[PDB]
Amino acid sequence: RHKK
Amino acid sequence: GKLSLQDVAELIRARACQRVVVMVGAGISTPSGIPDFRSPGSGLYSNLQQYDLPYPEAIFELPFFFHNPKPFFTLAKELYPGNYKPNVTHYFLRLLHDKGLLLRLYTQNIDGLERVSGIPASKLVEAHGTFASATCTVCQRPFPGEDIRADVMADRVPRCPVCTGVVKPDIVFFGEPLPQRFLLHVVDFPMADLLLILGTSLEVEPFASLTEAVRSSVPRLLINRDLVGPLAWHPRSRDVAQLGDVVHGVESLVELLGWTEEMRDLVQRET
Ligand SMILES: NC(=O)c1ccc[n+]([C@@H]2O[C@H](COP(=O)([O-])OP(=O)(O)OC[C@H]3O[C@@H](n4cnc5c(N)ncnc54)[C@H](O)[C@@H]3O)[C@@H](O)[C@H]2O)c1
Ligand SMILES: CCCCc1oc2ccccc2c1C(=O)c1cc(I)c(OCCN(CC)CC)c(I)c1
Ligand SMILES: *Nc1ccc2c(C)cc(=O)oc2c1
Ligand SMILES: [Mg+2]
Ligand SMILES: [Zn+2]
Repeated sequence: RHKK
Repeated sequence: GKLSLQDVAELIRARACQRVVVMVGAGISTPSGIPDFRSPGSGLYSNLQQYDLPYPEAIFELPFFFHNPKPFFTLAKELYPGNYKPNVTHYFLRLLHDKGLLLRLYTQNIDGLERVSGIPASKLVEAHGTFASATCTVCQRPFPGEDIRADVMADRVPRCPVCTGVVKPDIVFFGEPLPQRFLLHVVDFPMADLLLILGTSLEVEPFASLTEAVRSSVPRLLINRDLVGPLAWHPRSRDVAQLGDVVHGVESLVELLGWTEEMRDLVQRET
């Protein structure tokens, strides 16, 4: 989920 | 706000807040002299204009890297630990850790200077990556930064010794999923009894939202030019904003805690  | 800056000093002093989670941006690196690649005027924008860079985002764009990675390796070279000192704002943070107060240091930066201020690896969440470890962009083989530092400093584009892929540091590039260390936010944020936002503009997600994953009993502190982000849309009953220059706010805060001499000596020791 947590992308840049 | 009912709570001032001294109150936040006194709680720490009395040892009420003992597990401070800190959220740092580029605000703390400015006074170290870290030149903004974007800024049409900084020290690094002039050298990268000769290079093939349409927009500044290109350097941390993965596709664009494969056409021309030298502006990244020209950046990296300019950043590779040795060029720049840390300032007060890091040594303050390191002193939290020395005083057994820092739970975790979440950082946007890529300049490496938190570790330079002598914080351990474990206390950090280098959210946009690090110039410590490498990983081949074909075979994924991991390498020490030293390996691929020899190549950057010499004007060679590093290539995997086995598979010949271009070996890339573990900087996060636009699109890439954040380090597995980020997954710590899950445990640290609801396990925090002080939120301290040091010089970050809070535009981009996720990093901002994590301001709210703390508990509503918990004070949120912000040392920065201005009131930004989810403090500026959803403030709470225990928020404080040292609104002004980051360094001077850190200099006032230090003083209201009573870490003058220990800040004075630390910084003398480390430099
Ligand atoms: N130091 C670094 O390694 C570095 C530098 C620039 C950008 N980046 C990368 O680019 C992105 C930038 O995001 P960000 O929010 O961290 O930085 P940003 O540039 O988006 O925001 C920095 C904030 O700090 C404030 N600030 C800067 N100098 C200040 C000073 N002297 N006093 C008070 N406030 C000051 C600015 O007003 C701004 O609101 C991140 O992904 C980061 O990894 C890293
Ligand atoms: C105001 C900064 C000038 C560049 C710029 O202005 C815009 C206005 C609207 C839409 C895009 C821009 C824009 C950009 O091209 C731009 C700015 C940002 I901030 C942006 O997000 C990445 C910002 N940053 C990492 C946090 C990259 C250095 C991106 I993708 C594009
Ligand atoms: N992390 C990240 C990566 C890429 C982005 C693009 C391309 C646009 C944007 O607005 O935000 C991004 C954030
Ligand atoms: Mg090699
Ligand atoms: Zn390889």
